[PDB]
Amino acid sequence: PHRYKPGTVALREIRRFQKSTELLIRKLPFQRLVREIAQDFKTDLRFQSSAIGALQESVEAYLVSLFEDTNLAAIHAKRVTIQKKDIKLARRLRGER
Amino acid sequence: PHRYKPGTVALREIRRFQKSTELLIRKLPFQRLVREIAQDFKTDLRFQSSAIGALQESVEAYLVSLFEDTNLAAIHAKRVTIQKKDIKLARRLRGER
Amino acid sequence: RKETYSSYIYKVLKQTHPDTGISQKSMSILNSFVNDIFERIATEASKLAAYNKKSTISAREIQTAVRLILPGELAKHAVSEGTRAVTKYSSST
Amino acid sequence: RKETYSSYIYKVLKQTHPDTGISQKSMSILNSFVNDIFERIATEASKLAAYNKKSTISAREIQTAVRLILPGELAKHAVSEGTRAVTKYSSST
Amino acid sequence: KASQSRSAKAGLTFPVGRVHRLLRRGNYAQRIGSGAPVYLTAVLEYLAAEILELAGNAARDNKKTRIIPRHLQLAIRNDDELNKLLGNVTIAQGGVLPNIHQNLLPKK
Amino acid sequence: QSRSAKAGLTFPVGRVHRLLRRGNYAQRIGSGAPVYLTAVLEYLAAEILELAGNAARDNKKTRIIPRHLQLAIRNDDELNKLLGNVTIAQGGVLPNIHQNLLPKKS
Amino acid sequence: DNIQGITKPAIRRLARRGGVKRISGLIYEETRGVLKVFLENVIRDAVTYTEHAKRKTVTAMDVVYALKRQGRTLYGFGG
Amino acid sequence: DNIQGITKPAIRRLARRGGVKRISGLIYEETRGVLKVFLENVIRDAVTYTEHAKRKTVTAMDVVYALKRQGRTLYGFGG
DNA sequence: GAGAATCCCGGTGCCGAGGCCGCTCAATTGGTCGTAGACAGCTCTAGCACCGCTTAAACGCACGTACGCGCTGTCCCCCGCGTTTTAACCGCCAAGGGGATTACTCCCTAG
DNA sequence: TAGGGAGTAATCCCCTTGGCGGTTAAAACGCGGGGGACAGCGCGTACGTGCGTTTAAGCGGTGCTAGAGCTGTCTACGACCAATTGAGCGGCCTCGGCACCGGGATTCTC
Repeated sequence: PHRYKPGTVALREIRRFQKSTELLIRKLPFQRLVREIAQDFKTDLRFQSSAIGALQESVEAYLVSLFEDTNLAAIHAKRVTIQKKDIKLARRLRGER
Repeated sequence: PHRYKPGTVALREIRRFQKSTELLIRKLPFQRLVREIAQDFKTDLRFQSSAIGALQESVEAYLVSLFEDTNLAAIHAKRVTIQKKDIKLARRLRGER
Repeated sequence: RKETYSSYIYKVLKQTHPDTGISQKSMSILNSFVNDIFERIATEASKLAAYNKKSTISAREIQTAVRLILPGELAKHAVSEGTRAVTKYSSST
Repeated sequence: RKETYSSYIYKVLKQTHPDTGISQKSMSILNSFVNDIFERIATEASKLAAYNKKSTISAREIQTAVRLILPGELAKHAVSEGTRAVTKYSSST
Repeated sequence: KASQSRSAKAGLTFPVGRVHRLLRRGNYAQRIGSGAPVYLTAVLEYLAAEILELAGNAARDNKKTRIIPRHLQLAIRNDDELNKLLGNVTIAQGGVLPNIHQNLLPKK
Repeated sequence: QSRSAKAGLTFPVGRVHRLLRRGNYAQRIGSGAPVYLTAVLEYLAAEILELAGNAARDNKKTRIIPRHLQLAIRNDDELNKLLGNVTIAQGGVLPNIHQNLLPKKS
Repeated sequence: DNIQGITKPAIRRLARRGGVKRISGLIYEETRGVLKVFLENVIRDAVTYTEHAKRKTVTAMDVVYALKRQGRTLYGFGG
Repeated sequence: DNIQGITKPAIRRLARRGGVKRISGLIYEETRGVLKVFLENVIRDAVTYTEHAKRKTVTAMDVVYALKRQGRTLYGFGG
């Protein structure tokens, strides 16, 4: 049959996800995560769905900004693949230690 | 015929200037610079003496804060020497554009 | 009772685009936006009026605040629109 | 005729260190640290009092404010110190 | 004897007296001048008009009659001064711009 | 009888009450709130003075210099987190040398 | 399985929204730790706002003020 | 010629404050490029502050007020 | 093994950091009144829990090819250093221009 | 309807803008040599690609009750006002901590 170059259908998937605006994290594991992390500070705590939504959009926006900064720091480092030392450099030069 | 290796006296004077805390910029050319950048907006400007020292402390602190980050960027770039892309990478990761 | 800027925002887009609908989410985005500029301008003006040892907030205080907060191009358009509106309001004679 | 805080911080210094002296630039630095954390804590108290629809500032909004603005060990230590002061004043009414 | 509001006296469609009410019981100063709510009303009206103009041609560029926050997000971040104003704010359901760095393309 | 002495604190509760009242933050202002604010200001001033005092006693001098204040403000992680957005005049920077920039071997 | 409740292609989805090309395998638990350390700072402020309000439920406004605290303010749910 | 007021050994003085063994010779013109902008951004928000006070001299109080507006509240000279 | 280059120990004005008294406003005490937070009490939205069908997404094993990384060889440009030379800085005198402040007015903003 | 807050203005005195001059750290400039960044080439494996195989997200539907939210009423905390006493600002006065200078011990570098 006919195949594709590794690194070409990746660009199609990148442009598909960047034209898209849909949410990329599943709702129920995220709600379990925020309830298990809110159990540490105060028990018997209920939640509202728009609060979970605001938390979710905040975290994916911060993750997208961090991933763009890591990509920029990695292509500064004469490479293509991102590694954890670029994550540490981006967090160190972003202020959050 | 005693010649030092390049960079040893650099590290030694680095140690003395880590001990030292005085101002490193000449005062009167800095006054000339702030007057010549201030005449563009309203002529016949008077200047207090303490404000120029506050400005000098501000630019020295901002130099130190940016220079530490570009040092970390150049260390991360597998080099001993800084360059222009280290500077705009530090300004990009700090968020100063 | 709850307050929104929905009708005023509505007529604002009706002068510029008559055949244009609006989303409720977009209306909430716009309401949060105008409220944020309002609280920023108000705290800048109150802080400046406290800094000049004055107990009155006037038009020149928010004039300096608009010069301070907004970038220069949108700043002089904003103060131009404000000056024509204020001089039109002050002609009650 | 400006007011300064020099006598109180000098008394605190001589309470903790009976030999160490201070300079005027250090005096201005710590006075500006005091006025800085004062305006930050009071601005947060005003904003939080506006959030809960109340016109009265008490110790409760400021203990919430020191819980959220300070790091942890300073927050619990300041809560303990201020609650001790509150019970000492209310006992000595 | 009956006369209309201050907004059409200033020729504005945003509420002047409501801005004055929010300024007076917003607890910013103990005395509020007369011309300040008119100036603030004009400034916020102009900013809303400019934002809705940008959302307008952003939505005509997608061939639609309604405003989605995709259009608001685009009209914010393709303009540089609104980029400088709204740098630290995140918009609800906005996404990102289509961008790719030059060396990451299949240059050959 | 002074309210600071009735609270056991050394800071002017009346001054901070006047500064809170005449500063346009709320219509009404409590009575124990300036006392409590006086207490937390006294505690923070005492902790900062204690750290600066130890930093002065380690460096053989008996006078507080802003370099000692910067040394006492940067060696504590909590105070670095609180005051990371400030700059001390003539304070200096902590001495640090990277191991890659350190030359030779062993 | 709560900390790793975020599945393996989800960090990939957030990565290609961030415009990366090649992803390493050791980033995933580190991004999980970064996520949990951001979430720890956010919801601590959120539940302090919650117990000040004499409530045991976290509704829509004390979270948007919580992200309004550190300069990461989000629009739309301010009412 | 007055724009050459900051001098190359003073840039070396700032460079040996940061702790770097080797400094390339084209950093010195880059360091001026990041300076004439940045202090400019306090001159945009100082003298207009001065212009609001009917004031034709800048002093020690309005400059630290401008830095507090920018985000670098500084200690030492009042305010 | 030698040599710059430091850390260390002792003598010197000094000048800027501790008392001190004079005293002038600002914190303290008391009283009165009008409302705002506290508490009780009430009506219904909405959040938690659970069952079940559908299925699209996710896990896992398999392999194949770039791409990260190890080594290398070379221009070459920063680096340490001697020599001019140029403006920075300290001591100082003199002006005058602009900030602080006192003081009465009246309008316009609070109610 | 009231009253007090900008506002105008004049006066004093303080600092700061120019102008000296000498001298002196200190920048500018040219020069030899040595590691560093430069491109280039090979070794292998880690990431992407794929189909089989779960699985547990999603819809959606229902059942129940905590708890948000609103209303009523109350009284005690706090704004406001007048008299007062003391304490913290300031001007002035006096001296020892620290920088500065000089000269010998001591540690890296070559």
